[PDB]
Amino acid sequence: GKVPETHKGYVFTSGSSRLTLKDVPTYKPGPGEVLLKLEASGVCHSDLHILQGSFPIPSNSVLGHEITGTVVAYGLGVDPKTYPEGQLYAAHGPNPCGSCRECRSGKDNLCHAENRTNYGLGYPGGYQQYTLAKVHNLIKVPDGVGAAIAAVTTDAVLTPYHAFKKADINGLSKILIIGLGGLGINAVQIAKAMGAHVTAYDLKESSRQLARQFGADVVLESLTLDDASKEYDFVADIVSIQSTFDLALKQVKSNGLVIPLGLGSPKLTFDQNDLLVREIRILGSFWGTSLDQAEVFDLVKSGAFKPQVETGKFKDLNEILEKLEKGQIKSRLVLTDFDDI
Amino acid sequence: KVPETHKGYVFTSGSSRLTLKDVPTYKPGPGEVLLKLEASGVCHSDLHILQGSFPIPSNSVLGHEITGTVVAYGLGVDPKTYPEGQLYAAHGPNPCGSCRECRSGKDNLCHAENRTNYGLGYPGGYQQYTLAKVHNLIKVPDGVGAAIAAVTTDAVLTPYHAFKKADINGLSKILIIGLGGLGINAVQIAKAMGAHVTAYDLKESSRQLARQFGADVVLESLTLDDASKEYDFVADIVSIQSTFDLALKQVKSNGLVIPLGLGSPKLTFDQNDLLVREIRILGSFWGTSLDQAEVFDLVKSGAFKPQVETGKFKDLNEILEKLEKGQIKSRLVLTDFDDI
Amino acid sequence: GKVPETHKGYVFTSGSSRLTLKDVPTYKPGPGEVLLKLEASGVCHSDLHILQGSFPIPSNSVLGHEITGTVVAYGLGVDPKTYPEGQLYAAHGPNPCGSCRECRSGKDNLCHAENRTNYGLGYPGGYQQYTLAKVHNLIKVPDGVGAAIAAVTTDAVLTPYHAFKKADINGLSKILIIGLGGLGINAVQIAKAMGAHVTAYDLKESSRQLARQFGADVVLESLTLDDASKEYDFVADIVSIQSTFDLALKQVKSNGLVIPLGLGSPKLTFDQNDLLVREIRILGSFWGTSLDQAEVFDLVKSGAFKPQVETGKFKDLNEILEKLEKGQIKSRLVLTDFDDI
Amino acid sequence: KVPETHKGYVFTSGSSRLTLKDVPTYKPGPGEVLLKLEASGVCHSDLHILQGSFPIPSNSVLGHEITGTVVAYGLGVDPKTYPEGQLYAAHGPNPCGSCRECRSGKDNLCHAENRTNYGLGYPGGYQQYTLAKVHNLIKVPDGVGAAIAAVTTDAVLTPYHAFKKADINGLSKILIIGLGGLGINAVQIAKAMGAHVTAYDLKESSRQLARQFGADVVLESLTLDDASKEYDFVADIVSIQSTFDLALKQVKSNGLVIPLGLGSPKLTFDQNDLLVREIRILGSFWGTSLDQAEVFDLVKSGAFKPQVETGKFKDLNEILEKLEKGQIKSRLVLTDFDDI
Ligand SMILES: NC(=O)c1ccc[n+]([C@@H]2O[C@H](COP(=O)([O-])OP(=O)(O)OC[C@H]3O[C@@H](n4cnc5c(N)ncnc54)[C@H](O)[C@@H]3O)[C@@H](O)[C@H]2O)c1
Ligand SMILES: NC(=O)c1ccc[n+]([C@@H]2O[C@H](COP(=O)([O-])OP(=O)(O)OC[C@H]3O[C@@H](n4cnc5c(N)ncnc54)[C@H](O)[C@@H]3O)[C@@H](O)[C@H]2O)c1
Ligand SMILES: NC(=O)c1ccc[n+]([C@@H]2O[C@H](COP(=O)([O-])OP(=O)(O)OC[C@H]3O[C@@H](n4cnc5c(N)ncnc54)[C@H](O)[C@@H]3O)[C@@H](O)[C@H]2O)c1
Ligand SMILES: NC(=O)c1ccc[n+]([C@@H]2O[C@H](COP(=O)([O-])OP(=O)(O)OC[C@H]3O[C@@H](n4cnc5c(N)ncnc54)[C@H](O)[C@@H]3O)[C@@H](O)[C@H]2O)c1
Ligand SMILES: [Zn+2]
Ligand SMILES: [Zn+2]
Ligand SMILES: [Zn+2]
Ligand SMILES: [Zn+2]
Ligand SMILES: [Zn+2]
Ligand SMILES: [Zn+2]
Ligand SMILES: [Zn+2]
Ligand SMILES: [Zn+2]
Repeated sequence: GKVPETHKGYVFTSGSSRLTLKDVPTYKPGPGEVLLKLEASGVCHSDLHILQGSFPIPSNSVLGHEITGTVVAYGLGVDPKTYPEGQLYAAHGPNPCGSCRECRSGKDNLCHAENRTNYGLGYPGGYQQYTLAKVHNLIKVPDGVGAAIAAVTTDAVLTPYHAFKKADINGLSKILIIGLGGLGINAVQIAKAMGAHVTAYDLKESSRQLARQFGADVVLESLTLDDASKEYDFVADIVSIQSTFDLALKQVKSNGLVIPLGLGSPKLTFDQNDLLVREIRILGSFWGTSLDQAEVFDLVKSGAFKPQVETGKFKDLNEILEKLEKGQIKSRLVLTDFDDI
Repeated sequence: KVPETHKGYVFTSGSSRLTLKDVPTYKPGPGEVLLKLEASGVCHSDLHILQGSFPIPSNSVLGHEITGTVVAYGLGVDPKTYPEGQLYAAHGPNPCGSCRECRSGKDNLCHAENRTNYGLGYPGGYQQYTLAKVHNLIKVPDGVGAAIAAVTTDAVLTPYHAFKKADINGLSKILIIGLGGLGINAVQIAKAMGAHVTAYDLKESSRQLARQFGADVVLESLTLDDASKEYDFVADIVSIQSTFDLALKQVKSNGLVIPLGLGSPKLTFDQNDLLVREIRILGSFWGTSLDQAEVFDLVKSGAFKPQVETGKFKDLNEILEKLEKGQIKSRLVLTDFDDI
Repeated sequence: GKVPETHKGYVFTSGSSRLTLKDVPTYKPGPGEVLLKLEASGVCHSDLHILQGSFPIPSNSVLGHEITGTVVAYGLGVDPKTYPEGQLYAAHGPNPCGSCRECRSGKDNLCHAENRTNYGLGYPGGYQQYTLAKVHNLIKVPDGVGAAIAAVTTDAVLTPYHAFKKADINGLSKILIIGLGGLGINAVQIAKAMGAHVTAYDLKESSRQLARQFGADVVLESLTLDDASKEYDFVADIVSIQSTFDLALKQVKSNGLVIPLGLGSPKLTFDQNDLLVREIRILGSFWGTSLDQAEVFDLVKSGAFKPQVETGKFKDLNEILEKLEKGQIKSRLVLTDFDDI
Repeated sequence: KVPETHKGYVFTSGSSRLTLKDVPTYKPGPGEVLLKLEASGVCHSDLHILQGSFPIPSNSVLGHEITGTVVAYGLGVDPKTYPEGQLYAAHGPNPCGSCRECRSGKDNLCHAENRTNYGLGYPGGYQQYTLAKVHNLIKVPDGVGAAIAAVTTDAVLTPYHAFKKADINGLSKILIIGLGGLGINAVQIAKAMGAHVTAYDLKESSRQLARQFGADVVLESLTLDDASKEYDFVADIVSIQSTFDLALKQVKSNGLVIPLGLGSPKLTFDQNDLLVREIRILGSFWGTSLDQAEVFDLVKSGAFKPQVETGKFKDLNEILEKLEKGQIKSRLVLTDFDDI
């Protein structure tokens, strides 16, 4: 059908707690690009850190970085035959240039080439009715994967997956996972699938119930900095606020590994005496690469990864974001029904 | 003959000053030997012990850069194998030799309940005699003097361990912050592994020393306003917040930072930035006994030329003050354990 | 009780297919050593390669390198209190010096210091009533581990375990195991425990039945060099004769890993064109380290590793070796009842 | 103007000789560009193709060290971005850019059914014009001439890929067997990464060339009777049995051997010895596009000085014979694609 000249888009402005729905000129696809009519857009906590200030990005942007849609317009170099009408596609969040040094080494999650940015961090995001995508950054969603699970596997599944491959854990590893939410429950599933013994914490009774439901060999209901160390091979702190980071660096093994996978706090402090004497390793992990994306989609098709999404109204995004901050969402949430504006 | 008490320096918990007393000459247990101290290197970690940022139990002797001569044998030790008059160096961490960490090869990380590191509990080097588990001694190659050998076990060994953790070669570009006793050896080690070396210290003679030893670039200034030069590796051998902040701005994306120093007991980083750029922060502590062997090779061969000066045993307290005030050229080491 | 002045020992002589039982002066323990009265000695195929020539060692030696016994005499430096009467100990096969560069780096499986050799490869082995052991190379057998399983975990379990840690496989890896025998069935168990998808081959119906019984997700009954490649992450060839090596290098993944874990053939040929273009990796693996030994004994106590041994008569060693060459032994076999000479 | 046929060298399956014919000037497809060849390096792998030990489909053009100038644009390619008159180098493996292996970064290992490596099927360099997927072109830095640039994509790139697989630094001690076109660059690369380098070739001028370029030790003789000198790493860039046997005797315990050459299509090792000593044998093929970028940097900066001579296009068959008889000093590269 006909692509419109203007669509509705949630615009962020540096200084406002809420997103403003506005009228955006629908983008015309550049060379090597297409226009996606959004089918499902995942809501992510990082967007609350943006709206709150703790992760600053350019103003006057459309947020949203968990993107799934169909191609409805084609730029130069894209042959319409290559990308058929009706086919569901998922976008590679980081939106890599695909030809720079970070990209060509793998590590295209870390692209910082100057003619693009990460989705929902400047480049027009998922909280709108249409957005651009470079063809190189689109993956065909395998039949049987719903649009909503497909959206959230680009970040809620992808990110802990990339981090856990960093962790090089296996059936003899014993790992700890702090914070069990959108990423967290996927984190449990993928650690369990890699084979590791898993223990999981999260304040929400619902989220611990999901983790016990998902194979977490131990779902703890408490965790104080006087519960002596169980010397895990690997701690994934997926909230990463000073409270949980302190807990993690006490609970990890000598010469162990801690990944602060969350953006709970823009600064973070560690005991240096201990870090040094026990040769602790803290590793940054950011999103995941496009190879990682191909792999996780394979595993979601295989039923190994079974993401836990819920649908919601596009028009309700702001309200939905409110309930995310108060933590009244079971696992992740995804906007659908974009034509209800 | 072996006296029954000897003179030692005891850190008591609560004094910024070690006090010199008579301390009992311990009996060499099984597999142990009693050494008369020949050179005891002076490490800044000892100012951290005294000033209280690093806690060791009290009633303790604090030196941990140890070289000496066998002078009494415990049950199990063949004097043919470990002759009197032979200069040995001690392995500072003092591993047990048998636990999971020791058999891993990570024996710098031994926490076997049988022993503790030298000078963090176990009778360290700031005395006339100490004990050594002879699995933890290494024969000082002829040509290597006691002073340089004593510095080799820490001021060389520790940066050498760290820089092999860092996996750098002739193609790497790195930055070293801090050019004292560890730092100048760190310049030497990184150059021997091939890395292009950038170096910064506040002391001008430390900077010139880094120039002397082949540092490709000596920054005379380094502030947070300077643009990042994107090093593969940054070894911050100061490890206060100032230097850590610089290290995390100046390290390349997905790069490595090792805070090798103990300048501050707590450190904080930019979590947005460590996450987004997937930065690696790794602790690195002392060195392994395999590392010890390797570095004594590299010192014998002249690849490493540890920079030392000698002072009197009796002057330890004065020179430790000189070190806190940054007035030691590189590393100082005590000689003449008889003058008292 | 009283240690005797002479005991019975199976001596190998370069040139004879059979071991000769002889009268050996019982060894007097050196400094840091003890004398072990053997409780259980595992029989290993490598001993058939020694007897057959394909793995040459000094003549006039006692073979046997899977050793379990009790301490009955103490050398200088060993305090009798430290090593109590009646306690079962297992020996570290490679018999490392424990202070050289190979030893101090881990890798003490690769000790080649000049004042010792591997058990059953020069240094007096397990096919006798008593043998020496350095205290550093003895591990207390945890209560509940029988002497026979304890013997075979020093090599039948240890060796594939060390190799598979080399392989860095996890719940997402898919690996292939050729040859399912003494090592082979332990190999299956430990791959399954590390999490990997496992497919296993062996000519013996009994041994494939054991592998299907032990968790092998696929137990193949055939394998020809025209079964097209299933592109395994990792192939463990535990027979390593040219037949199986060719199979392995075709079946492995691009940039995959092949370990020839067997001594089936002293020479071995590979297609160089393929090895190069697909960046294949062939890795030698030998026995395992003493850290590895501590770990496998932990896991055997934990019931994770459940070795499959059978007892036999010391006096029947030679006959037993005959049935090993014709492959009429289910899994591994261990000599017991040493006082039946 | 772009001709509709050009002159090319076709390997036909069954001849030890490539034959020169007219071959159609292919039309640049989507994302592709048609280049006029400016320099085509001559690789010994081509003698292996001709002599039959390495099989490529027939009716093929065999050059794979490719540099040239854009001269026609296919659908999708902006001439502003890829100007005529600009010297590009091609990435020999010619990856698809999008498959699992390409996104891994292991794009030297691409086996996407869309394409194949240059000169093993895809219209290689032994002709006047070829096609390039412009994701697979790299702009030749000014100062770098076509000849050296064409050699940089293979004779430099391949040992550079291999030696980074080998993880060596200023502390490593290695041996290189084979000092032709790959080998002399391999000496340069290992020296740039810091390794102590030992080198052996049969040709004396190859040995002297290795001396020229800083090889620490040039063996004038190497036989199996020689004692093992226990190298961390051995790169056998001959890879016949003779040289492989030497490599596996001379490599240290738990050490690395890479048989980089294609001297023999099958190789055998001592299984007792590979097992007992836990030897690592690793294949290494071409280089990645990240590797390509890095090496063009290192050549521009003068860290790598690839050793080339130029000959006429028309003489390819004569010089390939000269190469089989070991009579090329290092690497030769074809110029003057107009003289015919
Ligand atoms: N690339 C990355 O590193 C990356 C990618 C995506 C998201 N993130 C960050 O991961 C974090 C979580 O992501 P999400 O979208 O799943 O958030 P979410 O709101 O879906 O899940 C949050 C969970 O955090 C739990 N929690 C909060 N504080 C806790 C505590 N102190 N102890 C135990 N549990 C606690 C809550 O109970 C909730 O179940 C956010 O910071 C998000 O921005 C990082
Ligand atoms: N296992 C380990 O990781 C390990 C082992 C031993 C020592 N250390 C630590 O290494 C650090 C240095 O030890 P040392 O004995 O070499 O000290 P030192 O006294 O010999 O010299 C330290 C150098 O730091 C320089 N410096 C101090 N602050 C600086 C700054 N803000 N910017 C630039 N340079 C600065 C000083 O000028 C001096 O040149 C100490 O914290 C010590 O405890 C760590
Ligand atoms: N450190 C080491 O690398 C190390 C250590 C111990 C043993 N080994 C070697 O491992 C090999 C096996 O050890 P084991 O003691 O378990 O032997 P074993 O006799 O107990 O088991 C042998 C198994 O090999 C199977 N087999 C033989 N040829 C086969 C083939 N072509 N295809 C499929 N299966 C085949 C047999 O059916 C039998 O089940 C021997 O070479 C042994 O010496 C190596
Ligand atoms: N991807 C790869 O791994 C890859 C890529 C390109 C080329 N290659 C292979 O590299 C090998 C060499 O290529 P080149 O172009 O450098 O060859 P070249 O003709 O330039 O020189 C090869 C050198 O080998 C020396 N040599 C031959 N036999 C020797 C021996 N027995 N002992 C010592 N030296 C000997 C010759 O004297 C000559 O100096 C060939 O097999 C080539 O196919 C591999
Ligand atoms: Zn997100
Ligand atoms: Zn990029
Ligand atoms: Zn110190
Ligand atoms: Zn220990
Ligand atoms: Zn065996
Ligand atoms: Zn040893
Ligand atoms: Zn080539
Ligand atoms: Zn590809």
